[PDB]
Amino acid sequence: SNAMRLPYSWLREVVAVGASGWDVTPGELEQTLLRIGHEVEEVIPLGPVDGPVTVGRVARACAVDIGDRQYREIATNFAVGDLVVVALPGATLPGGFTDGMICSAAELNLGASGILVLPPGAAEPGADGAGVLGLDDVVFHLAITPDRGYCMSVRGLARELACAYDLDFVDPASNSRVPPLPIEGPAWPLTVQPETGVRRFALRPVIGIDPAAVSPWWLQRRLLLCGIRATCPAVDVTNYVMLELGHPMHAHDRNRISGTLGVRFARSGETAVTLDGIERKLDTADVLIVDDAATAAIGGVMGAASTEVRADSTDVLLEAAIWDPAAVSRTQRRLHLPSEAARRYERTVDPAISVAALDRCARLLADIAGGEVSPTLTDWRGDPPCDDWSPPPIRMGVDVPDRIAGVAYPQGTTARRLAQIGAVVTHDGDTLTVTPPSWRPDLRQPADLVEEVLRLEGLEVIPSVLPPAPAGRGLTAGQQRRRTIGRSLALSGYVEILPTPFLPAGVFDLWGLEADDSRRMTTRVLNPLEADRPQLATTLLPALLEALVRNVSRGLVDVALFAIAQVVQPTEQTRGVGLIPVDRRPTDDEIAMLDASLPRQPQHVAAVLAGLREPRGPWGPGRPVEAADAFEAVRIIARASRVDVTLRPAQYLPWHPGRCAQVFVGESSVGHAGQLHPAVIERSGLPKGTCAVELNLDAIPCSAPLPAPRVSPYPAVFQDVSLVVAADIPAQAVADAVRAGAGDLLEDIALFDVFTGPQIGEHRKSLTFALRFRAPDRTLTEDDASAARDAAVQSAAERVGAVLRG
Amino acid sequence: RGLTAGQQRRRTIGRSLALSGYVEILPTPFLPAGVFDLWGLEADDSRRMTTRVLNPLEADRPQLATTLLPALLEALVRNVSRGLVDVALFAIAQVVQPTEQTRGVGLIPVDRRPTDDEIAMLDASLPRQPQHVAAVLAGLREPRGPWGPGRPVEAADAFEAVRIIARASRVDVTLRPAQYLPWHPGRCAQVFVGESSVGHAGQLHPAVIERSGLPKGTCAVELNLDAIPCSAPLPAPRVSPYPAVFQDVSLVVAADIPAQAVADAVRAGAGDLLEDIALFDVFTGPQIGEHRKSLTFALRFRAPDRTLTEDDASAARDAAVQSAAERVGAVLRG
Amino acid sequence: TLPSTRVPAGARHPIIMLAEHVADTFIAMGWELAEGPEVETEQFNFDALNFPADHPARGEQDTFYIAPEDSRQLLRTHTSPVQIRTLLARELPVYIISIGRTFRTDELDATHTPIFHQVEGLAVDRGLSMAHLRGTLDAFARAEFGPSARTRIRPHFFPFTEPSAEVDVWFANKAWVEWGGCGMVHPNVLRATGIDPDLYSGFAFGMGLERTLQFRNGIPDMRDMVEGDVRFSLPFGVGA
Amino acid sequence: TLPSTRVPAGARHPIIMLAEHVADTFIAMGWELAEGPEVETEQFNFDAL
RNA sequence: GGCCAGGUAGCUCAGUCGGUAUGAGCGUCCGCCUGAAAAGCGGAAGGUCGGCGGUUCGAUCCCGCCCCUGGCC
Ligand SMILES: O=C1NC(=O)[C@@]2(CCN(Cc3ccccc3)C2)N1
Ligand SMILES: [Mg+2]
Ligand code: NA
Ligand code: NA
Repeated sequence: SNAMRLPYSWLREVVAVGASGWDVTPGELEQTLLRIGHEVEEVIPLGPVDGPVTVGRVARACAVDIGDRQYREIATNFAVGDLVVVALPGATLPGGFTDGMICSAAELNLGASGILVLPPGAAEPGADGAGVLGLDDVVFHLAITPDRGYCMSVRGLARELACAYDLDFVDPASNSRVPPLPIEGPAWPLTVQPETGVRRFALRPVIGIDPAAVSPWWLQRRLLLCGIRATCPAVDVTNYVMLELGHPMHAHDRNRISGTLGVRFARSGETAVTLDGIERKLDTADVLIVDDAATAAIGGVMGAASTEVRADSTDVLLEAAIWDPAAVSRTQRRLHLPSEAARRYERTVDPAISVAALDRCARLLADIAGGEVSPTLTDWRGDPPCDDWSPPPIRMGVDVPDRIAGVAYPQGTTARRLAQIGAVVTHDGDTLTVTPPSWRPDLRQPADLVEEVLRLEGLEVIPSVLPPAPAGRGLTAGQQRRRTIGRSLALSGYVEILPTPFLPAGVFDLWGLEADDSRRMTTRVLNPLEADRPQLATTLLPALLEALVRNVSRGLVDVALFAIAQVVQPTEQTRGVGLIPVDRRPTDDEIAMLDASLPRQPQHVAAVLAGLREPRGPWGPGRPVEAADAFEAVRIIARASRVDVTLRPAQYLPWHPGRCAQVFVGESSVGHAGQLHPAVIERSGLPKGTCAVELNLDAIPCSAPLPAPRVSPYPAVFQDVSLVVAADIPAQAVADAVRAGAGDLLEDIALFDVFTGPQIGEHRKSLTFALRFRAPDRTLTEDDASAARDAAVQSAAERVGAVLRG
Repeated sequence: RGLTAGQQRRRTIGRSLALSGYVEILPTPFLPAGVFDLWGLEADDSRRMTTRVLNPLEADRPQLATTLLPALLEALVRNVSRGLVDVALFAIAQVVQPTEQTRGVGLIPVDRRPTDDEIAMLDASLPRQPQHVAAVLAGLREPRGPWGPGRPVEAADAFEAVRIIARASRVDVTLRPAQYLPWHPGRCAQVFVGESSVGHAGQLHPAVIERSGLPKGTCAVELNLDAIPCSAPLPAPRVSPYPAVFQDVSLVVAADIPAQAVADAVRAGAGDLLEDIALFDVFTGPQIGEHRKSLTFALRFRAPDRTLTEDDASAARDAAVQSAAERVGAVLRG
Repeated sequence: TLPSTRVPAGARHPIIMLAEHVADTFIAMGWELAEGPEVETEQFNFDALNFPADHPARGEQDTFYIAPEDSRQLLRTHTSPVQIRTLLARELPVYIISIGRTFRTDELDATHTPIFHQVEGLAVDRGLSMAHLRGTLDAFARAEFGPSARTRIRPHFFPFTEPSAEVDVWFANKAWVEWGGCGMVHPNVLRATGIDPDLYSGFAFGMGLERTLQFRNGIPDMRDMVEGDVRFSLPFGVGA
Repeated sequence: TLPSTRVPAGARHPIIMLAEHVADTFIAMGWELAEGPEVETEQFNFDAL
């Protein structure tokens, strides 16, 4: 999780150390955080309450001392003697909740079972509840981006505010703010395997704490406002320092540690019982903390119950470690443990504050629990020991942020901002050498430095300068064609939909396809939203037919839908390629290898029709959808593509075998059209007579014809010819044969009669075409047009076996 | 910034008419000789107030076009006279409609920039030149084939050309009966966008057809695109998941009542529950009465948040029936 | 006044029309369009875009992966790999727009959809700055939200951009509305495509079409945009 | 293969299509399209030129 | 990962811990009616009650698992 919660009082406190009297409106602070790159999710205040809300002491009803000896009476949490907060009769708790009532952290709008129990000495019985609880405070819920793991604490966010407001900042992790505890010897024997990714491991024990002691109210309150429930002073300080400095801390029971501590990779099948009392199956790529007996903690995730601080621990060994971010993120996501420590370790933690944050816990623990800080310390800092945790320096021009932003910043802006975020900046002519601080591993390239200068100066100063328009070529031929196809279909009565690539469950089984059908060879999705729809679409019809059913099932029974989208047609099993190094450009052989591993994804156009094709009106009763309407959709797409198509009968499911046409462009098959099979319509719940079209736009070649027609000024000759052919002879084949024979005099040919009957014969039909002959340079005689007609008749007899009607 | 809204609309109108069966031509600005005398226009007709060219190629054609119809009809005659009898033509061009006599402006010194007032003076001295769209139809509107003998051109085809231009312009138009030459007075509609007149459509006057040598039943349409405001609608449909109710209402009105006026009265009375209304019957049988007609509309009621009962839809139908009785004098059939 | 429309006109989808209008806006500014496969390799969808090895978006939680496991093949979580293919195939300078189908793990409700369309821009040339990005975003906003449209950028983070920013739009037809993201092309992305970061800079941006169409027109239920109901598409007119 | 196009498709004029192709060519390079009156004053047709 | 609460006709939803869901509203069909319609009146069609199994002479209703939704986390 990228969530970070802290109250305004704690954030203002750290900022006010360097800038005394600094205080801004929470609305203004939200605009400042949102302006420097921190997304604010919510700005929730506390409470509020008024009137009878005070703190009392208990003496399961019991007398509650509301103050000044005015005892009033009113679940398993508190006992006798614990200071509690009560909304005295006539309550006004958020929002409008009106004997007495012992309030809780949730009823008062302050935290998360039982009632609220203030620690002994937090407030005299009778003090103002709103003043003790600090209800005037405001909690900020921030969503920290993964590149700013240093902002997972008050230290980082207070530093960001000091940068935005140009303030003097006092690092709460410095040795002037955290006095270095003495180092008089080792704290505990420690062994570490250097191949596990640990950068630093620090240990310091605390001796003789009071088990019955509890954390003060200011410490417990800041934990609840940050989303962490208080437990005991030993654990409360470990979570409090994590929220303050960003270095997560974990407390162990010093007396419950047997032998030498050891950071080591886990083993297969090894299970460690964490602090929550749950068995966790571990992997060989996990980091652990073990001793001579069991496992003490999981590296950077959560401690184990073997060394868990109980409610009676007196000797505590505090841990300050720096784990590998990749190993922590890989481990916490496997067993689902988004703990506060794992979320910060995966975003990297400042390795230079390990001892500083360690000494922060010891002094804070011994103060509130009455312990004695041991002057021993074991600080393993790698092999060889690392004493400088600074990242490599970065070089960039002094005006690079000015060029990237397009703003002429005042001189010294880049150097001031980079030093403001904690980087060492040296000058060498016009080149800056920038060494980022140890808490900024994200700064690695000049672009990272540019972001820091631009976000701190504010992106509002960047002007709006439209770049010069390059000499573009515009829409390609295929892009223009898809528009024309969409326009032509929409103007013909079709409604476009957005098809879904996930096929319905067993759609091809409903279509009755064979087992070896190429459309069944789909691409499966590993994690689909519906477990019964993992296969990707090899055809746009199921998505269209699904939308057709949706419209019909809702009262729209006369539908004509179309869609233009790609399909997913794999040619082999799902095969991936190896990782190509990102530090260079992949060669053309590796690029072609990447394309070959991907399934064929051609762009298809498809359409479905059902109900009335033409609606009824004052002209007539309308016309139901028939297969010819699907064939006309082919012609509409063809005219939009400026190509000639031919239709031939074909048997291709889910289309009706006697009402299906295969569309060809020249000699290449581009798709099918016609009416769907009645069995497919019945099993799929489709309306009767449903027709469908689907074409492959990639198979249709882009054409750019340049016609040069010559309008003849001479009169035309009109003639009609009737030809008798077999029933299975397509009318287009007769028209093509007549055209091929008539010659250049034939200006136009149109079919206008299809006649069957006993005068013609069984399984035969008569076709009458209207012919228009015209010469380009003369007036024709009737014999001249009849000669071209007789040649067309002879050409029809030789190609389709036509007989002149007698 | 690319194409303006007007340039973008001119493309869409051309595409829609071409895909609907019309053939684009380039209209000549020079009017034919005495074409307005063939149309029978009055002496004070605004279309006669033309701009004349001093040195035309043809001395009998000096006037510039105040309307696109004469050039379309001349191109219509050329196609029909050469064996192309079933033709639908359209054109998108400007006209020249002066508001005064030809008045010129003196020579402005070109050694400087003309002031904004001098630029406005040069524009006021020029005749008004708005963009017009027009079309003409003759012969068969739908050709013959294996489906049947086709359908000859009628006035409704010209009315549909208006709705094609309207849908391409994304504007709502209304058609009203009008007497405007050269159209047939009983088959002529005036097109309105809201309350502004933008043109006319229908079948041409039979006398104008005879005097001009046009095919019988010739239809025409002309619209002023400048009088049509460029619209950029932003719809926000709310698809209701609840079922609809289907009912039909048969109303008897006088023959002169337009069918759209009845539909507008039914919608005004039905309310928000009315999702769709469509006319599908115009009956003029003897049991209806002389000069009276019966209109039957298909109604589709649907609520956005509940499932209606038959009484709920009937209550909206009855309220629609009363609205028609009050606005167009409709009587419920029975 | 009798009805004469014997063939009632249909309608192109509003998302397609919005995509076409977005395309024409950038074509008018010298840009071009490019297409890419929806089933994309992990090399072009994550690796070439400076996504770390253990990035949470590379898991089975947010990205539709292709079976079997560890196949390095997935449905694209953005049209950015289309720009990577353009940066590898075309010569500099490059001013291209990618409008394609995008796939995310979010369920389909009134304000989210797993299958949405987004527009992503990519400009790489000598001397491109954030000011050139903001100027392009403003011209994009004015063409889609009116002359009074203005954009605002707030610093953010994206793996393939540095510095990164989110874009908010202001339109006087409803305040600031979250529109999309942008930023300068990360030098790692340029090195992954054989381009010198010291000689060529560049910016990028990305907005969702269903998101853009939702708050602009005020469409309440976004499920009506993808379910293909005729009652949703028809009011938007026939199309261009 | 029977004829099914009951609405005979028309055609935009080639000159109009060429002008549209020419316009898109320059708009793709950043240019814009302007219009003017065919009946023009002699000041703008000759004197200003 | 927790008990729960939900998936039921074309659409929107009620209802039963075992033999009939005498399911509702709207949608579909027939008759009277109309030139043809609708309404009205009078008749009907249509669900394998979330899937695979378990018990039972018999399961929408009880055991188990899962598919997908909210809830509260
Ligand atoms: O949720 C989301 N939908 C989206 O399109 C994004 C917004 C834009 N982002 C892509 C991008 C980020 C930076 C530069 C260029 C493109 C993704 N996020
Ligand atoms: Mg950065
Ligand atoms: Na047929
Ligand atoms: Na034969």
